[PDB]
Amino acid sequence: SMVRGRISRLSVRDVRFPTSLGGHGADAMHTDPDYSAAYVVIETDAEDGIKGCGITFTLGKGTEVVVCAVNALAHHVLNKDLKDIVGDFRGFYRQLTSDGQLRWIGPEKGVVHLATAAVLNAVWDLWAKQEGKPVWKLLVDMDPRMLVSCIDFRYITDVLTEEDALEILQKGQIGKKEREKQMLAQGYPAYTTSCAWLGYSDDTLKQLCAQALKDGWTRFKVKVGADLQDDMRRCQIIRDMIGPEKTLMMDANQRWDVPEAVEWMSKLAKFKPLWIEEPTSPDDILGHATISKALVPLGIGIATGEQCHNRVIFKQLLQAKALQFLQIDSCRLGSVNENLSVLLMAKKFEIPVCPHAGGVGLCELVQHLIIFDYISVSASLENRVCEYVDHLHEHFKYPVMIQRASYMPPKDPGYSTEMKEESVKKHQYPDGEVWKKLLPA
Amino acid sequence: SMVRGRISRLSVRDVRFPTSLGGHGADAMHTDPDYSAAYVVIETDAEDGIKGCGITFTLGKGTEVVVCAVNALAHHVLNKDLKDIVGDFRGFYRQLTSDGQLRWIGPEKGVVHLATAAVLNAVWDLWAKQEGKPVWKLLVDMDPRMLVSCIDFRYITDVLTEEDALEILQKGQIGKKEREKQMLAQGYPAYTTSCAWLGYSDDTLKQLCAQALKDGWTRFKVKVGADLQDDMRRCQIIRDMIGPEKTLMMDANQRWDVPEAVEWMSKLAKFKPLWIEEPTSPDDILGHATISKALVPLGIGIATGEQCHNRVIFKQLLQAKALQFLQIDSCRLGSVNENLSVLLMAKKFEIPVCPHAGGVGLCELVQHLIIFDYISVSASLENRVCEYVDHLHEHFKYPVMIQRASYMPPKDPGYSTEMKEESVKKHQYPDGEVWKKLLPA
Ligand SMILES: [Mg+2]
Ligand SMILES: [Mg+2]
Ligand SMILES: [Mg+2]
Ligand SMILES: [Mg+2]
Repeated sequence: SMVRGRISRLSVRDVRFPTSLGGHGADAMHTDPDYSAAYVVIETDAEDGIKGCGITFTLGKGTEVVVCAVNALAHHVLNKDLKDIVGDFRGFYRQLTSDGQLRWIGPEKGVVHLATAAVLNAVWDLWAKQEGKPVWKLLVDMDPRMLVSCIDFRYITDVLTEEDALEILQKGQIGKKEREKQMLAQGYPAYTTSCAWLGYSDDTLKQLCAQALKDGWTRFKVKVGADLQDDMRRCQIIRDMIGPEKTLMMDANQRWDVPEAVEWMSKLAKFKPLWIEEPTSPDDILGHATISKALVPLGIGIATGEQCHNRVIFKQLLQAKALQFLQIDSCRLGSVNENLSVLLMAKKFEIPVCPHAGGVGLCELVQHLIIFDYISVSASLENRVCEYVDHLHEHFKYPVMIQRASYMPPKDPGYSTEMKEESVKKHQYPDGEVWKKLLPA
Repeated sequence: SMVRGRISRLSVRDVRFPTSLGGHGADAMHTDPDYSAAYVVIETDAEDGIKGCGITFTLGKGTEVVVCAVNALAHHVLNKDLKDIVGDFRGFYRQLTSDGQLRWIGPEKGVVHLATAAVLNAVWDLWAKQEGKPVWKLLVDMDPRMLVSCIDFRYITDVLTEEDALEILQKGQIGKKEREKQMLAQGYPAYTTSCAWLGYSDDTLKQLCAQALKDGWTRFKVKVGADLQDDMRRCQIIRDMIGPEKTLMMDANQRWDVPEAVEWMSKLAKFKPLWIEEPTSPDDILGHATISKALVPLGIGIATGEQCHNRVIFKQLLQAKALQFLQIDSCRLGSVNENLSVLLMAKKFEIPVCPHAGGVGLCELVQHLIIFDYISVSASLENRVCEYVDHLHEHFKYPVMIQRASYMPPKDPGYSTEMKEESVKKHQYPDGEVWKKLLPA
């Protein structure tokens, strides 16, 4: 190991992009988001210029609450040797997520968990950079006992023990060189959400579809759930542009009650969607299973997970057979540590993982987790695909590289969390240039 | 209606009590809590001197994060006519809990929901005071159609429609005068948690038991789950002091994994506990059902709910038959509005409600909800009891009145949320007298 240094400084800033003024990103539930992030930077006393950068994604308002919670957690990482953190990553994870007082404001959900993901993302970035490897490669090269030492198994040993996790990782060693070669040569298959958004005229939507088809996209998501006639109008346009052999996914962003989701989907089934994403509340495990049993006979699978708050919810979704596609999120769960536990549970249950992405930097982070999944955990692309959105990559130092609608594996050390300091400063809320122009004093 | 005024001001303060230095309040999970609250005060332009006071309870660190989230929600209540809020309480509830951007930092869980409960508590206090009635009486006297108009049924219409809620409330009209007379004459039955805490010597625990027995207590809770031998030592002392005919409840505060909870409880079953509270994660619905099926044959019921984040979790706990006793919390759920939806679901499923209380002012608030439950919803005391803890009532203007281990119904207008301004100022964190002495600058 090349790990060194004591964590000496932490900064956290409220960064907001005015995407609600751009006209893209509206869904049936979040009709006016301003893609934002709590951006964390940690420094060591190593004098090597290597910094750990971390993010968590928000929709604008509430980013200041996340920043507050990052400040509440900061004393746990400050003045700690990085060797001591990475040497007992499970222990450090438990101190952040089960703090005897702070856990009351979660536990492991909402603001406090988003803040925990931002801090832990900065530590994974720092560790991967000191090791001179992208996070996906750090994970791929990790000894299975070392990897399981980073994971907290509390509340999931009833479906996945440490021993079960080791067995999946040992099996994942077989053909790992061939799978890493495959990833470097062709990338991780993606779908586009760039034609999905609510509010587009017919002409606008036809233009976005034509451009995506021309650019090589063959898998498409569409937002639904506010207005059935509008959903039929937009699904008709997309399905006519893309043809019957191309993949169409629908996303209701939690709009419906359980019987309502079945009824609405019975009317949209003519568009032959591969899946219906978030048909109801992200907490309703039994609800997702009820909708899944009703719709799998129509040939429609259920997808959920982007707002699923922790591994206990994912465990029950797998236990209840509530979903056909499990959608991890790099910044909703407890960073790499908790995402690893969910990848391992999904393989244990033989359920495909289709990551959520988009927002501010979710593509940049989550691509590492799913490349690692392919090489070392599931060893398959069957029924698996990574979301992609064409937003805000110009603000990242290491933006995602898409080739033939595929994620090319990041080459640089780190978790691709690092933002351009000029971008951070212009978009800092409330005093950055952009917000002084949009909300003048 | 006597409702008037435009909400003109809102204040929120971080109030913390140093209960970790007192030696009481430790459990197996939260070993050093400082009972605290985000204290909200709203004023109107009515010039009647009536203010709405609200709280949400925390364990100390993280109260400043809740205060931040109250500030994020404040613009929704400021400059609003109280008539417009109480006239469409469902609509106002949806704007606070499904704000198109703020809901991303929950939704309806963690910090953002605790903050929502604090704001909504201040509005219920204000409304009940302008009507010159304690909240329990405001609810009892409310027309059933008016009461259901205060409740958001999203994600629960599959188990409880508006029509189903109306049917339960219409039935609850029968014998309501007789039940209100019963409440005023004898109060709501309570149990004490004052002998429950971890860290007590044998002598100390025997002294607390003897004093509680002398004071008339006959129902006792005990904390368990950190150390089996310590649990056997303390359960033996309590069971020997109180005898076999008195009620003993155990509370593991989420310590265990599912198989571990069954094994640990098989060893404590000799103490004949009525229930085991929070045996595992407050999110694990399927887990609570697994433990319930294993333990109900030993004569031990499962209780949970104090950290259950919203009505969707309670709905699934009822659907899965995961619990024998449902524990509502006045400040974890979305204030009176969401607690009403959970009381109505528990009656629909014929499951007894045993409120959680203690902390800072939870006794003062939750007593209104359970008195209302008895008079207008469940119409029974069978298998039902309210928690009581002897902490911090001297800091409330309207402290709970206990007579013969029973909650005597509050007589004064409001939700009993109002704190003594001298108490708030001395305990304000970080600049109140107490915190300047404990954490000098
Ligand atoms: Mg989605
Ligand atoms: Mg894969
Ligand atoms: Mg409890
Ligand atoms: Mg009752």
